[PDB]
Amino acid sequence: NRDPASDQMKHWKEQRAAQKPDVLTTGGGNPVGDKLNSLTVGPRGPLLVQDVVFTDEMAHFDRERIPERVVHAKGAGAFGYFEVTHDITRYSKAKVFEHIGKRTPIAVRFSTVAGESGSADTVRDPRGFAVKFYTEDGNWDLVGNNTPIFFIRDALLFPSFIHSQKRNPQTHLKDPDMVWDFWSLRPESLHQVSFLFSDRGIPDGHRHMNGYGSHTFKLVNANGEAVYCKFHYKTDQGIKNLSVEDAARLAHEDPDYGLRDLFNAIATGNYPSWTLYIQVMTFSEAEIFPFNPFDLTKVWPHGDYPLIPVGKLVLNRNPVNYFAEVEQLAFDPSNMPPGIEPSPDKMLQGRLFAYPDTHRHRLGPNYLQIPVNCPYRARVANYQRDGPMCMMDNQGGAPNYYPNSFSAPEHQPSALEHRTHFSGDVQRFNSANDDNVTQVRTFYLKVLNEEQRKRLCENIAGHLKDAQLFIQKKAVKNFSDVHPEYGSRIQALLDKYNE
Amino acid sequence: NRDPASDQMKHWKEQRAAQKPDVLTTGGGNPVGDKLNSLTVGPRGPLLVQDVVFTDEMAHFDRERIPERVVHAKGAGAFGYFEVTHDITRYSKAKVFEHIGKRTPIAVRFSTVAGESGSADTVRDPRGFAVKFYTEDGNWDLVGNNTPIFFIRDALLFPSFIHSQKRNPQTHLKDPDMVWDFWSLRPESLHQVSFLFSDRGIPDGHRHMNGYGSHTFKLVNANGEAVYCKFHYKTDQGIKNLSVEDAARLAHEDPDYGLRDLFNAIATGNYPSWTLYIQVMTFSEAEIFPFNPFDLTKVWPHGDYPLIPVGKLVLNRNPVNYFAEVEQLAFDPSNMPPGIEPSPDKMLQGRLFAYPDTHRHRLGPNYLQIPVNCPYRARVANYQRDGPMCMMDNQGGAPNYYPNSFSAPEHQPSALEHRTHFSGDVQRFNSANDDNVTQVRTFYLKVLNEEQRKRLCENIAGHLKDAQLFIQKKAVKNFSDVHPEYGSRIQALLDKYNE
Amino acid sequence: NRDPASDQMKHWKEQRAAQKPDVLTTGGGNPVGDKLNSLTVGPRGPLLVQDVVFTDEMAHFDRERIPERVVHAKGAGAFGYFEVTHDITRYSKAKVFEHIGKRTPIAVRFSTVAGESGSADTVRDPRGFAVKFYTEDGNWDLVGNNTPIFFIRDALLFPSFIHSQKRNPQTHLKDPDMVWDFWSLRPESLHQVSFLFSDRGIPDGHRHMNGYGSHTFKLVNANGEAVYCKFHYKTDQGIKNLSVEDAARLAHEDPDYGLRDLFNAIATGNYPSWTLYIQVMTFSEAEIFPFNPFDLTKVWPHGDYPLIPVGKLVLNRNPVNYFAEVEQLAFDPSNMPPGIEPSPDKMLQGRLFAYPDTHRHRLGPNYLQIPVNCPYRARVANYQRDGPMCMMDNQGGAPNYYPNSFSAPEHQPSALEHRTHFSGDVQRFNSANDDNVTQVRTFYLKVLNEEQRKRLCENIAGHLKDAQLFIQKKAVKNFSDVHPEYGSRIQALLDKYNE
Amino acid sequence: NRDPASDQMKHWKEQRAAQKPDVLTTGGGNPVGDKLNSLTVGPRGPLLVQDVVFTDEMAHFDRERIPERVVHAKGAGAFGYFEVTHDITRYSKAKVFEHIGKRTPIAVRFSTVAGESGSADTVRDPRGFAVKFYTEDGNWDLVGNNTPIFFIRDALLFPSFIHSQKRNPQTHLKDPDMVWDFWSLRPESLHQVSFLFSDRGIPDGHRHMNGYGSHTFKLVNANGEAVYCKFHYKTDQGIKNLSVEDAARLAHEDPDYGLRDLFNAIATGNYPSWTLYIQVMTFSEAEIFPFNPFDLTKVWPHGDYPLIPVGKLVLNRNPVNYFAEVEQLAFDPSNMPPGIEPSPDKMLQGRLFAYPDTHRHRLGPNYLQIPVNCPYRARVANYQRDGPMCMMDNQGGAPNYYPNSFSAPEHQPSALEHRTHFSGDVQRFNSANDDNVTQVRTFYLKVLNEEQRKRLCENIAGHLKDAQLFIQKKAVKNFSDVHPEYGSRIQALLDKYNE
Ligand code: HEM
Repeated sequence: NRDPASDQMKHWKEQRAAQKPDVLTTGGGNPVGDKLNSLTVGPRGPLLVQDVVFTDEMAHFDRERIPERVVHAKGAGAFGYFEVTHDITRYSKAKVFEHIGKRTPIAVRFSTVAGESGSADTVRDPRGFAVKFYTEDGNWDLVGNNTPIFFIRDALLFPSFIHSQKRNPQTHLKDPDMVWDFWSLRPESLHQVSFLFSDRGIPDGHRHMNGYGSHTFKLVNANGEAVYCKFHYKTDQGIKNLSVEDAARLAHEDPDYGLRDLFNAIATGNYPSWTLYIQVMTFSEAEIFPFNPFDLTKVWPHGDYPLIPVGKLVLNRNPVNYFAEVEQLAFDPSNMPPGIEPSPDKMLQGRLFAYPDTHRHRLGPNYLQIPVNCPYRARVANYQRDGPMCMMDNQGGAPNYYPNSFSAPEHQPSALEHRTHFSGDVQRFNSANDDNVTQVRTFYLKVLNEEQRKRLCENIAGHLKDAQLFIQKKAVKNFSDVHPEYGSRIQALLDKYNE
Repeated sequence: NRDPASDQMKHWKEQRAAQKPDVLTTGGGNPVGDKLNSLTVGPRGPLLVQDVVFTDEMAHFDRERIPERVVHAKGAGAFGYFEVTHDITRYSKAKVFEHIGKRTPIAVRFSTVAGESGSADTVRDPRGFAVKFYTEDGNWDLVGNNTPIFFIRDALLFPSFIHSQKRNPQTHLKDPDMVWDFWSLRPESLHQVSFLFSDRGIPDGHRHMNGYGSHTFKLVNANGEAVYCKFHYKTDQGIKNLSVEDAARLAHEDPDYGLRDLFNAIATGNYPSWTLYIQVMTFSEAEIFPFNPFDLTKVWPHGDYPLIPVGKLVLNRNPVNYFAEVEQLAFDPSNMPPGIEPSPDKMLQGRLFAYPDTHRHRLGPNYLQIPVNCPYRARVANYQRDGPMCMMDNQGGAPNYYPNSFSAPEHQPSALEHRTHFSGDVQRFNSANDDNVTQVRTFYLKVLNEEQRKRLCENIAGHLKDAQLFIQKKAVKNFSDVHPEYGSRIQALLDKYNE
Repeated sequence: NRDPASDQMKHWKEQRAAQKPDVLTTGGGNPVGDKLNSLTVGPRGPLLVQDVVFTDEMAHFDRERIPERVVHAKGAGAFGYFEVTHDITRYSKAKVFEHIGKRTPIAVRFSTVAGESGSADTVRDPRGFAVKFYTEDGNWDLVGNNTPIFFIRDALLFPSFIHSQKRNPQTHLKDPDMVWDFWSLRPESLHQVSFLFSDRGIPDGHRHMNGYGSHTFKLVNANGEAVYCKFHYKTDQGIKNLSVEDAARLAHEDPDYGLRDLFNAIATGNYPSWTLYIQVMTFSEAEIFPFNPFDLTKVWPHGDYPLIPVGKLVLNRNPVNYFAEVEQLAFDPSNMPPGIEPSPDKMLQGRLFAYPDTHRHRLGPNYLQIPVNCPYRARVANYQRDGPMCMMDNQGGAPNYYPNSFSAPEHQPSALEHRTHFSGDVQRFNSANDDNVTQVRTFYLKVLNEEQRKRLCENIAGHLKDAQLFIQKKAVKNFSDVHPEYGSRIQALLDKYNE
Repeated sequence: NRDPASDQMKHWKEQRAAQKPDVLTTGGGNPVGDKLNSLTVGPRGPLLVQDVVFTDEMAHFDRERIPERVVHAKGAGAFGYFEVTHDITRYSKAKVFEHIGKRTPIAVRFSTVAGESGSADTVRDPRGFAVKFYTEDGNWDLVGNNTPIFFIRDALLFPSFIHSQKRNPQTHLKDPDMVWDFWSLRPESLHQVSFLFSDRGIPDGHRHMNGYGSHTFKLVNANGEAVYCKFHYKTDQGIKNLSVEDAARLAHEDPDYGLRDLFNAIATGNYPSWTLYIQVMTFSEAEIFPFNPFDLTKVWPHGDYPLIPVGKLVLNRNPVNYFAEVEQLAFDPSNMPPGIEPSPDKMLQGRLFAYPDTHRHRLGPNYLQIPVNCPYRARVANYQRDGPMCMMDNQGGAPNYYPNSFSAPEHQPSALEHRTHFSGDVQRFNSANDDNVTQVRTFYLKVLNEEQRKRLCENIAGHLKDAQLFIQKKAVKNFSDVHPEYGSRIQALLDKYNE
């Protein structure tokens, strides 16, 4: 035989075996006599408007496509569960961490960042690793990546960053001038750029990569006491990457390498797993941290803030219909149940708005009613009504204003957010200089060895060689600030490339 | 006490025993701690983006509205059943007519025509009377009106006719010049105009008016023999009309008079019903009919084509949530099950295209997936997939191309359409002069009495009086062609009006 | 001849006189041969898909409607100019106030609140009075009402209040229980309710009422000094209202009363104008104001904060096409040029988000590209691109990321917002008990005269009578809390109504 | 210094000499003070909703994407002109052919078929070659391909065909079982499958392939006489194809090979051109053609129906903004000016409906208002109005109903469609067995040589080898019907591949 993925139809047919074909109908449920020949006057005559079989089917075909995700368009999904294995109730009261052995269903979507829906999986790019927890207190979406950090630290630079990574607005071609002019002008990108151009830049499928929340988050316990945290979910299959050589080969031999790998792993029973950890920081410590605790361009040293086990994530089910279950999947960082709150991270703050907003556009106003997006483990009861494609019963005839004297849904005091104190002027504080090299120099010296640093520079130079000399100069100058050797090596490569 | 419509909330309240009210949540199912006070920095400080309770609720409120129907925007709905009382299987093989006593659930929506969603019920205008039969062979939508005829007989004049009935493109005001310039210029409208301005122009609610399929349709039997027909559903409540004075009064007194009437009636167990009849014309008869059997401005004389009893239409269930079950209702004339087909009526032909089209716009590509529009009494299976707001399971992993060797849905030759022969050039044949008066004269002097011919001419003059003199002149000419008296009478009234 | 509005087409034909009427075409610009008859095979044959003239027209007709505004759906628009008459330069550096006599084009839309698109103009309800200033520093949208205050003072309560003012979720009928239960439970609305049921409750058209920014705003001068302010625009044609009985008759005789009045006033050269004033309050004063200066339910006493003249608002141009210039008009309170900023008013803060949001839904992502919404006196230059229905050149080939070394647009520090210092815990502060009767007492006793007080209570009782008894009790209990005579006078009339 | 495409930004920067950079504004035209830092309370405080610069920008970024084309999603565009070189006014009265030398502006888009927006250009697949002619009689869209024929001859199988060529609905992977099951079940696909797997399957860029209307169309002269025709635009650059190995190389090295090649060619002054010809068939010859002349799987032998020269197509201008000028480009086969009409081709008949339909979904109801889609060389004037994103003036205050007595646009008899007669039963005539091998045999034996037949069979086997054996067998059967050796040679390859 061949892989399970390849036998998808063969298997569907087999699953039906005995049963005979169902009757083919129009969208309105009308049986059709012949869906292979159009209705005309005479065998060589005109098509009739009276052929509603044709119109019904073609019209739907004409409307199959929806906008792809503005970012992370190319992805793959699966479903499974989360199981608590350690008690962290001292930090969070979230019913999802409620007690060891507690399992909560989950939905996951892996993806690249820049490429469109037709792009290849095995290419250098960060990797999305979004997890949706269907908890009793509604859904909790942990929208992380395969890296604990990011290129920028203020949401205002996000649209620009993404544009620099995508296509030139006139030629529609990738543009090295755009990529590096941006990166060279914004030195804060050094930390994640180093990671991206390291071996971890091209993971071997979605099962051999780590997942992180990246953002500092806030956990609150049953006492009302809070602590800041970081979510870490390490791959139990272990880290494994593709050489720049195999990745290019797979890019054309099988652009859906990641998708195929995941589906087959699950179909064969080789369920992928991750171990979820959290490193905790107290407000006292946060106020002492040598760096901005909420600066997305920085990590919390494992030595000072050890990883603590929380539970395990297992994907043991492939989607049945990809469009309905994966393409329409929607993760909102703002989706947080009692016990988990956001931090002041400027990037996370912006994401609180961005996701539901883009989901209302890409999917629709009632996108939370799409099966895979419904918090089906909780009871949605509120004063929201109508909107296009209003499914279910739209909460029936329940009073639609609050407060009301007719017993409609009520407050839940115990669900109040944790109160924190803040003081300062309301202004746009520049964070462009919040130390852009310190942690990068260490990544470059302690995280990577001599051979890894070797590839790191070859990959950077291989891409940067296409940018204008003045951009290469600014670019090199930045790497040099991190460490003189960092810049010198790349400059050496560029001198050769520039021949 | 008060009527049931007024105690809607009182009943919702008392029908929940002492049941503890539900927990107020976000669209994502997250419990809300306080949804009466926004999140700010200090008692008099600015609002935070972090307040996702606010954004989640406001963003949905911001998207509650959807485009109202392009016509028939103001209406009311109710649900019930259809019940066969006579065997007409000799004429049609449609499963809905299967056997005596067979019941099929129906959905109904009554409406005015020109007024927008905020308009008054008690106004002069035809009345939409659409019936959706959820049959085993899919949904059958009989999209009728409270009149057996219409103003025009070609779909190309429909948007123009509707534009003339609505608002002036610049002032946004009703424009008697547009109304009468169009009717005067197109005399085929005489018949229905005569009906509209007679007492039946303003029914007393929806329960006291008849329903008509209006168009000539085609019924096919098991033997494959065909015949043409007209559907008639007479009110078992009796014909009742509102006086011009009472209607004007109710316009401001109760703009939703029809809504209330229907809801309270069903709420008090006073279920309105209609008796469905059909007229039958053989193909032979159609070849010799003195008029075009498919001319929408003509009725079939009951003296040659008597009403044939079929079944009963009963409404005994009010909607629970109006937006979900009524505003979202979509009737498509093209939704016809085996045994019922369209005739060459040009207006009907046009409608085969228009309804599904506007629904894909007004509601969305997958509107047939909205609960009320779903053919839940049939098994929908085809090769259509995806589209925005895709609920269900999108037919899982079933093969999506036809034909296929994997046991997916198969068409069924039993559902093939009856075959009619046609010969002719592909041209735009004129129908503007297909006898515009013959049947109108008989309606004026043979169908109406003097007591109401007086009322007919008054109503017409009361409206026509505001169009320019040249428009009135022409309009009067048409009324004269029907009958010199008809014209003269109207002219006299106008003469007094013009002072 | 009749009134201008009535002669709209007559006048269109006249200005066209002598000109050969344009060739009618498809949306694609192809000339049409006969748009009055469909293409069929034979006179009484089937309609052809080949009839693309029919489809092009019918498909656009089927897509004519867009969702109506979620609130303020029924309205009227006009255009004109804003003229600076006085110098408020020491307060605001905004270019629109630059020099005495300076003219800035304006767009204005008047409207009711609860009624949908087809509702009547002359009904009890607040009046929208939105003004868009097309300034060199971009558009400034002063989205005002005919009242200085509002029913609530926290945005979270807005969707509920509107829900209570519209239709019952099941019956689709107006529901006094919903209306008064909400008002009963939230007494902060007493001030606006009192204003709403006074004679001002039903203005004689839009030309005889004042406008107000309602909210407290912030003005900043060239030196960086800020003050808080209130915007008031009083009518130059004087306050004039319709009696309950007069408004009621007009409701059915001319539901577009306001529309007609405005169009005719302008068409006949009787341009309506308003004088814009501001009240100023220094930061020191806001600090000692008897109430929360940012509470939308409070006004600023004229004796302590005199109206300071600013300029004139003149409407001298009617819309040419209503849908394009009025239905499509979008006002965003967040559209504020340098020199004008928001205050901490919680309601206003919520509005900063809501309008752009609903506009992207109702109109589309690029609604600011619709002519009437375009800041045509400014040069839009930024890093935003694409989106559905992208017009113009989408900023051509300009670098689309910021920062960049290719001279694309640059931010301007002078446009930086004014820095205010805020301190406090981050939480949901209860504002439900922020003095709900003080100014209402003054309103009832000092502002109104026995004559007015009389029918103010009769207006209230006439509507509150339909609510359930327990609701009437609490409502009266809130009026008595204002002034015993207020609540007692209501009770007397109620007792009577309950026969 | 590099290729023009690579220097896009450099050239733009240089094009703005010393001109000062524009001021950065919000969508509403308000200058932005600092677009690089968000508005927060203190340097490490929360984000404020008051930051309307952020929300304005992010909200638009969140809405950048629109559905990609259901098919032909990956493509490139350019602009230029059409020039008449020969006189064919004896066949067509279309203004575009009016006289020798006559120049008419054109827009062109090249594309692949199955791949999504991120897919590679150098892949085996047919190639789209749509040409939009902006004529005075409106736009004429000749939506062609790089092949004169297609896989199927009835539109009802188009959605299925495209589905079979796309991703598996469950695994989201290309599925050879789907591809070959469909093809093996529909042998009519043999002709185009043979052209597809030949050298032609992978042209070298877009400048080295021919164009074809594929369908048989109808031309009508000034005397009302009509002939059927075929459109052919041969590349003046000459046919040039990519080796299977070089295609897989560019597939990963430059997924945008075709995009780059075209832009550079035009940028460097090396304008690509095509010579336009027509094949003509009288109605008499049509009656005697050995095959259905309207059969899309058939070509008209050049020996019997010689190519007649008409003019040249030249592309001399690159788009400035790709999204606005190419991504939003909409071609409707139904856009045909007088003198050019459709034939009875069942496939073309379906396309008359599908394109404007999908465009109203992908782009919007008023997509014909997007600049690149407007028929700017004509005057659009009709009775269509409103719709979302209505630009310009919506035809102002012009009467909106037809007919009318107010001088609004009038139809033109000279534009009536040609008259053709048809007689026959209205039914679904089976065309599945309309000779599926005769011309395919001629192609395999006469058009190709041994060298080419060898590659053809290798290419087919290379893909077919991955489908199930039963599918392989049925597929080989069909090839054997074309020619015993055709099938045998492939079988030989298969046996090898099958291990
Ligand atoms: C200023 C900050 C950011 C903004 C405004 C932003 C915006 C977006 C948007 C608009 C989408 C598309 C959502 C959809 O269409 O469903 C997206 C997807 C995604 N983003 Fe971000 N993002 C930001 C930072 C990040 C960071 C730091 C991470 C990781 C912690 C992240 C991980 C992802 C992932 C994995 C997805 C794909 C989710 C899926 O598979 O459905 N984003 N982002």
